[PDB]
Amino acid sequence: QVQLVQSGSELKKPGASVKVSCKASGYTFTSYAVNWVRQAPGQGLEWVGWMSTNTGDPIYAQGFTGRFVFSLDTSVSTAYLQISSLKAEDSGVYYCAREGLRGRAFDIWGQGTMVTVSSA
Amino acid sequence: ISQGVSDLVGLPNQICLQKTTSTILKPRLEGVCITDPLLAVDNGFFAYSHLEKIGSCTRGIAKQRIIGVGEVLDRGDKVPSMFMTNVWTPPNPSTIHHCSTYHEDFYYTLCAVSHVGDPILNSTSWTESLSLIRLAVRPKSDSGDYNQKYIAITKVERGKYDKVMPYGPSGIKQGDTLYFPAVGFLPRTEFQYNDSNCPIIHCKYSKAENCRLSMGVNSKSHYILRSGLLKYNLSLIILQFIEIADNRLTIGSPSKIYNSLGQPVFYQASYSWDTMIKLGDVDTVDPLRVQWRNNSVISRPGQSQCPRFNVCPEVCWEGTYNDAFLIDRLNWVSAGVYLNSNQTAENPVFAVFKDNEILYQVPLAEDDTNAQKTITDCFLLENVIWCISLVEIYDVIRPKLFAVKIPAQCS
Amino acid sequence: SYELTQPPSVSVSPGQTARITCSGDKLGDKYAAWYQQKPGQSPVLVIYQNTKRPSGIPERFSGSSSGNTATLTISGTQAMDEADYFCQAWDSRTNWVFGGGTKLTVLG
Amino acid sequence: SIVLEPIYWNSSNSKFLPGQGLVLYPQIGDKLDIICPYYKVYMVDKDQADRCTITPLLNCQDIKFTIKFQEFSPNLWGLEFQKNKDYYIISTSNGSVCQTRAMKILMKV
Ligand SMILES: *[C@@H]1O[C@H](CO)[C@@H](O[C@@H]2O[C@H](CO)[C@@H](O)[C@H](O)[C@H]2NC(C)=O)[C@H](O)[C@H]1NC(C)=O
Ligand SMILES: *[C@@H]1O[C@H](CO[C@@H]2O[C@@H](C)[C@@H](O)[C@@H](O)[C@@H]2O)[C@@H](O)[C@H](O)[C@H]1NC(C)=O
Ligand SMILES: *[C@@H]1O[C@H](CO)[C@@H](O)[C@H](O)[C@H]1NC(C)=O
Ligand SMILES: *[C@@H]1O[C@H](CO)[C@@H](O)[C@H](O)[C@H]1NC(C)=O
Ligand SMILES: *[C@@H]1O[C@H](CO)[C@@H](O)[C@H](O)[C@H]1NC(C)=O
Ligand SMILES: *[C@@H]1O[C@H](CO)[C@@H](O)[C@H](O)[C@H]1NC(C)=O
Repeated sequence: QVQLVQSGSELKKPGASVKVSCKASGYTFTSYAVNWVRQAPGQGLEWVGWMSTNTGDPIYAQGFTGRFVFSLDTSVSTAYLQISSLKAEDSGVYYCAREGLRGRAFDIWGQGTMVTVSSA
Repeated sequence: ISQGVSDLVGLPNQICLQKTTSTILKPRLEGVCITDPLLAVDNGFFAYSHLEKIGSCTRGIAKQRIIGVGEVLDRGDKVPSMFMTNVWTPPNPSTIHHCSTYHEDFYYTLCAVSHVGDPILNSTSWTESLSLIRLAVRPKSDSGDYNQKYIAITKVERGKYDKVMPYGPSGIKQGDTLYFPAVGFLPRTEFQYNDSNCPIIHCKYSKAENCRLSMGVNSKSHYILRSGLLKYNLSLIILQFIEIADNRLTIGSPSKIYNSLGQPVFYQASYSWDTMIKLGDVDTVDPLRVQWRNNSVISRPGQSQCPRFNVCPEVCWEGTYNDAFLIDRLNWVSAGVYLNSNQTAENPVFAVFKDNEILYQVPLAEDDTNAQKTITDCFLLENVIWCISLVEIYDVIRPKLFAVKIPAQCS
Repeated sequence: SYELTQPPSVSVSPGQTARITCSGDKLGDKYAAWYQQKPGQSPVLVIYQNTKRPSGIPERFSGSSSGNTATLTISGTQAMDEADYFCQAWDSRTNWVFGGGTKLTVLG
Repeated sequence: SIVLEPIYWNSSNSKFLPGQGLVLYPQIGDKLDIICPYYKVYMVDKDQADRCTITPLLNCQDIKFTIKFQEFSPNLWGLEFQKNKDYYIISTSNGSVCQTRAMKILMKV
């Protein structure tokens, strides 16, 4: 049993920030890197960025600004994604999935944390 | 439970990039000579060729030449191996010489028909003759032509060249199109090269003409040889010879165009003046341009006039095949074998290196061990970057292949 | 800037083989993967390496890639294949690109 | 099996016996070096060696020609050295000569 579990639903006002955890259970955090994907409500999968568990070097991400920030604590074996100044567009279900076979596929996915950018 | 061989792909994650002096790498394993071997690994389907000869290992009697394709599978104990299921031998060994590329369900191997002998040795004796031999990657009973084919092209669009021929072991498949490395026997009169391009500076014993005269087999040779890529549109048999551009202009030596990290990477043996290993990714393939790695560390053995570590323009025709792969892009770490001797083919070592540094090395054999042709291929097997190299270790002479695991920890 | 164009809607009666094709520039060499996610569930990998099937999966899925297209074929559509199918490939130059997802409508 | 004594390309060398050159008597699988201190040196067959009048093996600040008597060589021309055979390394270069000072090498391997 290998899975990436995150926190529950979060309701965040515009311009705020939310910390979405990504726990790892049943498998060694060191071996396989973690990958970030968000699903907009009613749209398809989109790859946010790739993070390295061992090196922890500057984690690669798809083309945009530096709003998203990646970090990890190997002692607790979790990956974090800081979203400073959340925008209404930056809403949906965010999953963390591991790069099980490098550039082949994502083996194990996350249950997702429905981050909601609600004005009211 | 069995890891699948795939093209080296994906982000590196763990990787070593800082120099380590420890021995962490591990090579993992009469009267007849075997030379001019061939190894080409793409997506788990390798090819092995050779030129079996009697007695003399440079001018001996060509006993047979064998071309076959097998599949790259795990040994059953997670160590990569090389397994073969298809073999094939031409009728007359002498004609077929200097022979591959992967396209789905097939494996095209462009060869040269040479009754006189090696076209480099006596070029006018050779008439332009090209034959492509394909072997089905998986044997199929009652196949017919699909299992084995023998096609000689009626024409080749050479251009300025009067004859071209396959010259490198392994090729690439930019989509449906096929590509085979090739050399061009362009006439010595037709070739043009500006002397100022040759960097006579930093060396006082050199002369401007050395870059041009080194290009040919000798200073009086009939034809300059330029390495290149020979294409074939598999869907449509017109072959148009694509040749390397003017940068780092050197002798056409055997060439391995290969795809690492989903991009073409080209190697060229240091037969001419630069004894230093020239390598790099290919910006464009249909027009040829390779960004040569600025590798100011590793070289090849050479004769007294261009020995190892030489950087001076001199007229020399000698060298050994010492190719390398690309373990990673951002670190540009390259895995290859280079012989440790100034003017002798002795002491090969598997080297994982960089532009201006070497990470770590391992002695393949003794310092006095003789080895000249060294082919190296790196494939990825379940998130760990591997490398398979075939080398003629000598004190029966036969190239043998051994695999090395690349360590991702600098510790 | 890499794209994996995939048709939006695919309609198929039960028992008929359904074909979904991903169009990408030079998809022959880029290894591909296929993900299905029924509504309100996390995506599950079904076909990768253009031929291989992950462990503990039904054998009715099969993939093939040639030229600028990779295709996943189902040997008859049951009641569980009613989902949105997603394909992806890894590109060195840009990123882990993802497809646009296809809608698989199955009658009954 | 060991690196033989290097033969300098200097006229002052006394190991070059007059009228017959210097006989080396190497063995298959041996290493040998020749150092230059204005000479061009070539390896030829019997008749040319007997006449010895006019790719070079040497072109002459430290120029050394290392030669190993095993077939695996960086010489792309594939010139080999077979056991029980014989080769003649000579130079026909004066200051700017084969018979003048017995500038001969007998490759009796
Ligand atoms: C190699 O062959 C392919 C097809 O066999 C050629 O691809 C064609 O390119 C033209 C260019 O406008 C398109 O209009 C066609 O639709 C393409 N055909 C296919 C089947 O996609 C390709 O051009 C050929 N190579 C060269 C260098 O011309
Ligand atoms: C190999 O040669 C090394 C020196 O390189 C030589 O001199 C420079 C100036 C260039 O001309 C280069 O082409 C020459 O090969 C030595 O430092 C080294 O010790 C030699 N190898 C061994 C085993 O002694
Ligand atoms: C050398 O050239 C001649 C013709 O000029 C040819 O007959 C002979 O076969 C050539 N030698 C070799 C080794 O091909
Ligand atoms: C060769 O390069 C030099 C260097 O500038 C240039 O002056 C000369 O015109 C060039 N020769 C030709 C024929 O282009
Ligand atoms: C090597 O250095 C030269 C010097 O300008 C440069 O033109 C070239 O781009 C460099 N090559 C690489 C691969 O960095
Ligand atoms: C050397 O020999 C050549 C023979 O062509 C002759 O022209 C030259 O004058 C000679 N030089 C000396 C110094 O003996």
